[PDB]
Amino acid sequence: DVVMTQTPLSLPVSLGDQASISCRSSQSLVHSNGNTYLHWYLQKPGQSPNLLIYKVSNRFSGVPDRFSGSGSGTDFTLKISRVEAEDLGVYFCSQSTHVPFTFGSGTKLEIKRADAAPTVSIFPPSSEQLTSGGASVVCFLNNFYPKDINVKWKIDGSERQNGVLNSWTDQDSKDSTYSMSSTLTLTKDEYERHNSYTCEATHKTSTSPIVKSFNRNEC
Amino acid sequence: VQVVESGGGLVQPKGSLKLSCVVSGSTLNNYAMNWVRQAPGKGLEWVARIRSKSNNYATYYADSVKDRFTISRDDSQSMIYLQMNNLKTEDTAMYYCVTYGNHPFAYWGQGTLVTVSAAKTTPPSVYPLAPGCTGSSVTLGCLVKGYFPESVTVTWNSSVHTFPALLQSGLYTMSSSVTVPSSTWPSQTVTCSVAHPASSTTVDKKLEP
Repeated sequence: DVVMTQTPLSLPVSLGDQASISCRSSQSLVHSNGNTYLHWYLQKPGQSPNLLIYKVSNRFSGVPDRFSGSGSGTDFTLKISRVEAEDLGVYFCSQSTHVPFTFGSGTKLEIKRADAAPTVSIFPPSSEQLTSGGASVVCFLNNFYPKDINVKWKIDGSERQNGVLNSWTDQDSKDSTYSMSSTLTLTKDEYERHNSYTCEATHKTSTSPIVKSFNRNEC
Repeated sequence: VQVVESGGGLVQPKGSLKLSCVVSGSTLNNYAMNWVRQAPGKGLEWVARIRSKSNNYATYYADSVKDRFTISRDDSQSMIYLQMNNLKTEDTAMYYCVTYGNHPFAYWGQGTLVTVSAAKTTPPSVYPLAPGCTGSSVTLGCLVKGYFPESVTVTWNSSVHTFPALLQSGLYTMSSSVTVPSSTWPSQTVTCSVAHPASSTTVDKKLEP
């Protein structure tokens, strides 16, 4: 198991800028036959991977000459000359020198934009869901940049981990933002045992968490 | 010239499955073939490699699939197989067979999807997300909950966010948001229409203040 470490894991770029991605390996990728079996793949959204570069620096048939690969032994770099929109996706380095063949974790190439604070909405259990014996409490965290964000749920002031499921969208087509959904799922019974429900977000854009809550007893 | 994978589908834990992959034209069958897989929302995992006849059809395996998967082939069929047995939920992935004319891992097909679940088709529960308990915009949503298999569509009747689905103990849950000016809700009708074709379901949910 040769570990393949990509850096960065996320690369914000402006269209037309140069971008570089590094790939490092646990041990040397030079084979006994003298060849170095390190490759670069691009996977675009919805699509299967495309081979960009094989054996460190050999561009695949039709791969634009703005893509180049460099490095040796353990230390490799993919460089994109001027990033076009067609270039956006996840970049994977791969090694086929040692069995089992391994892959890097991927580097998402994404659009650089200005930071934006999220627009946070909280929603109480619907009466429909309550009839059925359950109670989902939902927070939308919409149109923020950059993508990193954590949400905390608090019930009557204490943090809660059980019943929380999170969902992040990909970078938006138009405004290059990111959105997120968070659901706390309780039983009707547990919901009716507590009153104060809070989703509490923290994001680059303020040092103070964004708090949204409601009280059950008032709904 | 290229590759077509087939054989995928829905199978139960402990089940077994045989995947096939066919080369195109050209004029050579002296080459090594691989299966690489990709779990939903995850990275690439190499699974197995078989060499050509001249290299004694040697086979190597990812430790995740050893003594459970057999990669094989038939040159007269121009065909590569993946014998998958003792299937587990974490084997859920798109399966790709991957090769090279003379340029390693070059040609990838579209794949075949393998879903290892013990779940039964399940209609979604569809819940309105309305506030509250004051501003320029108002955000609404629908919570689409506990369905199988995947493929739901929320149509709001564009500032829409469609959150990709998450696996919740065997079942899928997704949510969709809409944002409209306040001058338009609740003063007039906003509804999310949810279709789940596999259970023949179409819920129209009007959002009430």
